[PDB]
Amino acid sequence: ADGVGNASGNWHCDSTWLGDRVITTSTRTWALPTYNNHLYKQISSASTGASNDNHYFGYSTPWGYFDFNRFHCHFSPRDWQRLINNNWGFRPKRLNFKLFNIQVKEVTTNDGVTTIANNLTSTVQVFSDSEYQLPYVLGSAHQGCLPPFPADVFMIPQYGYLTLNNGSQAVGRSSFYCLEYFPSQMLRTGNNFTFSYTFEEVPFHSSYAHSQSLDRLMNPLIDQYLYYLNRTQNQSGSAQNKDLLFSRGSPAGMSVQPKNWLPGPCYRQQRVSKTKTDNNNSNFTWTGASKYNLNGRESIINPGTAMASHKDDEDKFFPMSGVMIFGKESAGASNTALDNVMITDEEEIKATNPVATERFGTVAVNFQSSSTDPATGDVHAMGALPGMVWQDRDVYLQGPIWAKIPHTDGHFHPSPLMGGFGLKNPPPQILIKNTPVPANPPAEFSATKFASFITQYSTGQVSVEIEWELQKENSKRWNPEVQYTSNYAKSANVDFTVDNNGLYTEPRPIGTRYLTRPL
Amino acid sequence: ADGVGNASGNWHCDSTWLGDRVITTSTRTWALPTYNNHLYKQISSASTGASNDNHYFGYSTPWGYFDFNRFHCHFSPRDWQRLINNNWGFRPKRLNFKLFNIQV
Amino acid sequence: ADGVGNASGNWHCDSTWLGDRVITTSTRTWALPTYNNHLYKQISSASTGASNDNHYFGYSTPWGYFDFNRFHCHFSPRDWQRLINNNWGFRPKRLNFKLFNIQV
Amino acid sequence: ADGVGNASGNWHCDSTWLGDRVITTSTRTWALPTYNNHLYKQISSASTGASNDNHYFGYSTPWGYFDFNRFHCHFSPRDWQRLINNNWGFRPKRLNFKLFNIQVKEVTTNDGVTTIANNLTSTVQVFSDSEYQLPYVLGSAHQGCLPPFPADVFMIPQYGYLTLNNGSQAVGRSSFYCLEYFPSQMLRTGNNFTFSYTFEEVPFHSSYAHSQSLDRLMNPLIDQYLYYLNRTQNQSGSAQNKDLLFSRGSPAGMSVQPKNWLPGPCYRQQRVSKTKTDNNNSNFTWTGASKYNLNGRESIINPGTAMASHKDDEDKFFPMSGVMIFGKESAGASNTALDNVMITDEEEIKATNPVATERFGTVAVNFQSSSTDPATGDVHAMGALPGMVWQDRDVYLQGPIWAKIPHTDGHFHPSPLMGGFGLKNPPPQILIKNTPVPANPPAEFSATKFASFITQYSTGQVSVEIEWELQKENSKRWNPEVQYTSNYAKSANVDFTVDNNGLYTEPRPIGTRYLTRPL
Repeated sequence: ADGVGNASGNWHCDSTWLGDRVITTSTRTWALPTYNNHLYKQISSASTGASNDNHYFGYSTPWGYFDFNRFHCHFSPRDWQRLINNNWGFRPKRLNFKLFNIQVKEVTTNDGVTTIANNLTSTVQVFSDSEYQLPYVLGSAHQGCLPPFPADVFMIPQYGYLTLNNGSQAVGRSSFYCLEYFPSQMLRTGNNFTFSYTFEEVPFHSSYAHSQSLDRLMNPLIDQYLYYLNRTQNQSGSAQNKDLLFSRGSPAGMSVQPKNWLPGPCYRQQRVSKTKTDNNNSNFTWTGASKYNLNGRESIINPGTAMASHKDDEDKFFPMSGVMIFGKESAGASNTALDNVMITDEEEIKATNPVATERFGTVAVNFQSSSTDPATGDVHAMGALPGMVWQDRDVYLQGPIWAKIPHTDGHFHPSPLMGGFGLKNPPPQILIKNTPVPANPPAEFSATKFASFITQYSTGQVSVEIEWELQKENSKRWNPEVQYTSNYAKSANVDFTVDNNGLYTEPRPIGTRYLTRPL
Repeated sequence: ADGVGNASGNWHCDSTWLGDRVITTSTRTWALPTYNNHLYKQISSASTGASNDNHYFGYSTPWGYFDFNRFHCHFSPRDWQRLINNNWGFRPKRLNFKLFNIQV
Repeated sequence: ADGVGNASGNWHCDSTWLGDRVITTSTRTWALPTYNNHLYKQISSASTGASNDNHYFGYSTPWGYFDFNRFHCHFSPRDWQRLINNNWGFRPKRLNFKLFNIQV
Repeated sequence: ADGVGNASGNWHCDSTWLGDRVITTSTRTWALPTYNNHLYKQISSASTGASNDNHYFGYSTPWGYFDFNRFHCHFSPRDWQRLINNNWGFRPKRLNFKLFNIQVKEVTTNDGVTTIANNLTSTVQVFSDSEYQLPYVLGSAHQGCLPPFPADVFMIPQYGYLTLNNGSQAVGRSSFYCLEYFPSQMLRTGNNFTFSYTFEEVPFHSSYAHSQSLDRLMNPLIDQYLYYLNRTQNQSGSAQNKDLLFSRGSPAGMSVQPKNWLPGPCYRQQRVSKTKTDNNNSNFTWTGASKYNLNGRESIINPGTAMASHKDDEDKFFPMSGVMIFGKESAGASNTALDNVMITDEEEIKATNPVATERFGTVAVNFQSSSTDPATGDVHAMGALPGMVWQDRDVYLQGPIWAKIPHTDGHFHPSPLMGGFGLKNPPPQILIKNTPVPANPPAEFSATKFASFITQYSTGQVSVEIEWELQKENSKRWNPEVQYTSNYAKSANVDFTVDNNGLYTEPRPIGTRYLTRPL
């Protein structure tokens, strides 16, 4: 508790590298409006003309929420470079969150003159949902996270959620949540808020590419002792006669050579070229999409199973729904051109992972015999097989960090498909609201609910501190690695900087996979 | 006692079920007008044309009062469901009341 | 060990709800015939005209066996209601089995 | 635990008078059949042609139950005489119950030859319902109690109960109870059963009559200092003129004299003569009955409010539904003659209690004036008024002892209307059943329930021990009391004895009220 004239916190944006730990700290200044005029609202797809696939039922809330779940909320571009060039992995360890220097301001409008003044006795309400009792809205990759650039002031997003829906209607099993029915701390201008959080144990994200591929793991100099069936008919000179001929795995035959392992799972997606003229002329984004069917309602699979974006020298192709796509600062919200988006490239994992736009392989579909020819078929979707190995999708400086693992009877490899760390108990949602301040009530009692309030909003600073654990690179590789680097040549701007108007931009996505490891 | 810039209380709305006890807590925000221009007034049914059965004599007061005496002031609908489906009875035991974050 | 005239056990059918535990107890009366005239028998699908999908080979035994593996062996309908309306989950913990009051 | 050849208990029938306590002990021999072929059955008034007032829904049970709730189960006639001649009151204190010397017998029938043999390995099941979790069937005055005469062997009655009914149907709120879903002790022929019980604190039953009446409590020699309005018109000689004249209460005026107390509550019932020729010619037992209306279903009030059976020298009249009526041993079940029943007489309580067949009194029904005459009306039913005093109904040697007070939000003077001690926690129901013994099962498994059992039944001895507390008579009365006595004159039989065929009979009801007390 502080008075009116004492600051309740200090600005801390820093990055500290010690041993196998790096600690990031970021401070931003925020602004919180009143949402929904202090009301909870039933929201629905009703009377929107929505397709069956787009129906929803839910509620909008008066509350806002803090979202720091993206990597540029924490690492600067230089810091991200230090991470990805020097480290085979990393994971989050613990978390510290602070709200301070609260200012609540009332807004008065007379004629066209808006006047803003301090309201020193008003409060804001803050609580974290530590027991995960609310619908968890983080991890859907929503905008409204802390800005990448520390000098930018950001608006706090409005909290809302969805429940079970049949069309645009609800079901008796649908849940409604009042956030005023949790406890929350109330803060005047001298108060501050804090809590800490510990990440559970998670695997290090793999920041590296394999320097080998699954099908190349053999000694190139040595034969095997295993035999395979090489030929079902002998050549002779006269005519082809049925025969059974066997060869042992040799270096000339690496493709037919027996192996211990299989590539990872595959769900095939449509291939689309970054050159317009190569693609079919039609709108196939929905009709040609890889989709799943849930309760008679289709949803595009995206980004889907972790798969290589393209094979060698096909770089102009990308999976239609299968890659993370970031917008530039010049991108519009809908139907923006290719030059305004940044399409990530998952190419590093083609060592262990199927290419996203190709079949997993071929299977025998029949019994051959002297009468009937052997037939095969393509496998476009392949589930887990014993012996499969795969890499998870890479993360990105502007991509998400964690997702909440759904609470369910069963999981298979619960790594979030957009990338990052799947968490049973993720960092909790932090909810904030301006406390309603009634206007002058009438002189005689009325039992009707107050609709009349003093217009106000709030602003302050927020700090997030995350400790990260690093996995060091042990390699015996003789030759130099690939590194992320900035271009040394001259240019009009510097990457990851403001322009002459003050606009901070991010030139490109930066993944984590540069250093290499044997497979 | 707090200053101008310090909150004097926190929002608490909760329901805790422990053993044979349930504890309800509810927080609301209120607004208090000035009543009667700070005056006490004799009030009556006089000159109302009231029937004999409706006559009254009394006073209106400048004061307001807090009334929490209804069950939905305390139990949410879900909480009320937990009570009535699982229990043969219940009674109130103790009470705690707080006013805070005053703004005039 | 008891004599001819002493009961070797008491009837216990009950359900006890304590905290996060519920303990079910069920007592039934059973009858055991002699099976197969005390013989083991090779049994097979042979000479049954069975389809290939229905073939089998095995043995029938003179023995009987106790099977309590169903939920109504334990929970009454009311008890099942208490479970499913109030609880997000449940699992079995430990088991106790008794045979008594044998009459041949 | 005993073997086959050892008795598990001894015969105890005794009465011990010590100080202010009397302890009764009674042993009887019982026989328990198999009921319902080991089945629970839904029972209903459906297809009985029942009137709406007689509909019911319920269940019959395989179990039997022990009922000792009558006074002759405990007191001999001589013991009852000692109680009622010497004591102003008494109440039950504690209870001891024992089952022992169990014999289970199997019955085999071939041709017309029934053969009975011991089954030494069979059991009976016994439990008391201590937590009152079953519908409490005691206290409805059912037959099947221990016989009055210790040498009589009695059959155990079958347990059954009713639940909510709409007509002959049930309601989703109706309860079904399986008695096998309680724990119970299983008893072979060497086993025995016991438990003890403590009565709660209850008032002494009042065994006495008042030697005064409410309206006679004044000093007959002395005037009052209070005045009453004696006359509203003066006599003069010429004509009656309006006047207000006041007199003070005197001994000549005891009826108009101010008093502190009122007689007890009244619900009037129809008067019927023990001489046929006096009564109206019609069947008025239902149409002229005092009845209550519960859920659109009528029930005769009986015996109803405690009231005097008749006034002075009207002894030939009795309340139609308002007295306890016992049958003689020669009585049939339905439409038996007056000579086969014994009608109790509640006459002793006319000191404080209204006569059952008369109005409670008169009330002013209007405003009198010079124009309109004062009018009154009769009060045939009067609820509790402040200042009322009353006596409860008397008990009887062959009448009931206790009833269970219904578990409800409210009560008014919860004394059972048939007489005796109202108990929140009465002596528990004691339930007994022969354990089913399957016959030979088939040689191949069937999942169908066994319908085939060895026919058997059981027999044994039961002991009940009750300690009673006595309230001694303190009277200063000079002249001799009324006492219960046997007639000294010769006769063909002795009262309360067996006849030459061995049939024990009870010549008459014996109440408790002989000694007197001032009011």
